[PDB]
Amino acid sequence: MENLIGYVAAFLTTVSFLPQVLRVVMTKQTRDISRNMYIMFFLGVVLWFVYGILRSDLPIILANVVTLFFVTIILYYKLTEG
Amino acid sequence: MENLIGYVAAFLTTVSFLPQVLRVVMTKQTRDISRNMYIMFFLGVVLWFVYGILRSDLPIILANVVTLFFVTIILYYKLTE
Ligand SMILES: CCCCCCCC/C=C/CCCCCCCC(=O)OC[C@H](O)CO
Ligand SMILES: CCCCCCCC/C=C/CCCCCCCC(=O)OC[C@H](O)CO
Ligand SMILES: CCCCCCCC/C=C/CCCCCCCC(=O)OC[C@H](O)CO
Ligand SMILES: CCCCCCCC/C=C/CCCCCCCC(=O)OC[C@H](O)CO
Repeated sequence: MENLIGYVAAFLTTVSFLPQVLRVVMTKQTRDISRNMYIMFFLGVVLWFVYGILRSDLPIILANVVTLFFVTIILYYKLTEG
Repeated sequence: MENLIGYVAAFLTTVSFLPQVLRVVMTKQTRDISRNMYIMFFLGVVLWFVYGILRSDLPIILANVVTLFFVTIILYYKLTE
């Protein structure tokens, strides 16, 4: 049950960026998105990923590796003339 | 060091929403922000909060209670456009 809530919470925050990734490319707008947010966020999951390794905490390990991918795509789009 | 990394990682992702909160209210624009994202993200941090309790994992407990506040503000603004 500990594990169930971890992987569902992990799924939730991770796949939450997908509607955001989609919105960016379909609407071609990043204007309202904060650069400072995703930048600050990008370093966080990296430190979260390391924390999870040192913690042997898998739901946060899995969550942060996939979230990094999602966040890097939104970050990329925002960084290029947005 | 685990804890050092726990609380900085916590600070980074949590305090990351503040630049977004400010941007929202100062520009008065939320068009590009995804509602499905923040709705989905909101349920997540709550579920992370319980997970953090069950883990006795303090940085993940603290991080998610503070983000919950931040995420609720961006969500309100997004919901009221
Ligand atoms: C006050 C007249 C300008 C004064 C000049 C000094 C800067 C003062 C703050 C303005 C934005 C500076 C950005 C740093 C503050 C973060 C809030 C933010 O929205 O940053 C936007 C960022 O580019 C995400 O896209
Ligand atoms: C790849 C697209 C080609 C075909 C398009 C037809 C189906 C798309 C439906 C429109 C959005 C409906 C919401 C469902 C999509 C979830 C992600 C999304 O961006 O929704 C925006 C939401 O209203 C704010 O967050
Ligand atoms: C210590 C426990 C913290 C846990 C967190 C509970 C999360 C559930 C709701 C969050 C309330 C957020 C309150 C935000 C207050 C400002 C809301 C705001 O955005 O006001 C906009 C204004 O009204 C536009 O006209
Ligand atoms: C820790 C416990 C502390 C408890 C204190 C927490 C206070 C948070 C209050 C906000 C709830 C109301 C927020 C509802 C968001 C806006 C809803 C609304 O305006 O609907 C817009 C509609 O969706 C347009 O289409």
